[PDB]
Amino acid sequence: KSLLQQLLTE
Amino acid sequence: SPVMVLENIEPEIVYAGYDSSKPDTAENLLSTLNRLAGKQMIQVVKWAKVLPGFKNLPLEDQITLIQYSWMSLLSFALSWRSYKHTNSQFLYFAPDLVFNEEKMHQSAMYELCQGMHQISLQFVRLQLTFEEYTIMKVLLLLSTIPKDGLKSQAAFEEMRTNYIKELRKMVTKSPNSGQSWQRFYQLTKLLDSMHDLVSDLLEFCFYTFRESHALKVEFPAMLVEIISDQLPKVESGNAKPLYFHRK
Ligand SMILES: Cc1noc(COc2cccc(F)c2F)c1-c1ccc(CNS(=O)(=O)C2(C)CC2)cc1
Repeated sequence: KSLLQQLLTE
Repeated sequence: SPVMVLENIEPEIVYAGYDSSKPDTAENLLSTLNRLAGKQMIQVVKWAKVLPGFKNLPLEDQITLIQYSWMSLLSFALSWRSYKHTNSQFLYFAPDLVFNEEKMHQSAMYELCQGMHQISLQFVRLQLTFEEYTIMKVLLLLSTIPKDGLKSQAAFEEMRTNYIKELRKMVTKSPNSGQSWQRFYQLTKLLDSMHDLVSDLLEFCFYTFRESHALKVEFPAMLVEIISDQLPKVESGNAKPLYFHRK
């Protein structure tokens, strides 16, 4: 999981 | 009211963490700017999540839009901070990092800095309101798509059209004769003029990223990820900038 993916889904 | 939501979700100001005791070289100023851009990008992602209509777009498209527009959002917010805090006399990156002529020179970015300063001088000329600014920033998040379109093109177009409708209703609050069409076209023109300045900032970005250690310029993790993905797509011509008024 990418940093952008992590922040958008958290 | 979507515009009132925009006003309340506008991210709080962040410090650059600038070390004035260190030599004012291009490598140290650029590294401070990169660190600041990293923090601001985390804020941009948290802002996009709570943006009305943004959650309707699939995850892949949300990522695509953030990655294509990041530079546009950061530079537009810089111009607003510059206009609000210094009446566009200086470039207000953060409260601890305000660029004057000396810093524009030391950063090896003088012509780029002057180009941004011109955009902020347009904010003074137009007397840009916060309401207009917040709508325009959403339009910048939605102004660059892949050449072959998004996964959910119709969902994107519906969101973009609705924020264009919001900007049009907002200009009626600032009339001349009582007309507002003039202001609306001055705003769409100012939006279009962001693509060319951002094309130049990205060219500088990509060069400094390809030669970062040789130039002693540091990049935070958020930027490494954004740039590694965006650099091949932009250089291959896979980005499609959306203009209100074709050149
Ligand atoms: C932070 C931040 N607050 O606004 C901006 C707007 O960008 C500008 C940066 C410098 C001069 C200007 F006139 C700008 F308009 C940034 C920002 C900082 C670093 C990076 C990545 N580094 S980079 O090499 O691409 C470079 C070309 C900006 C320094 C991207 C954005």
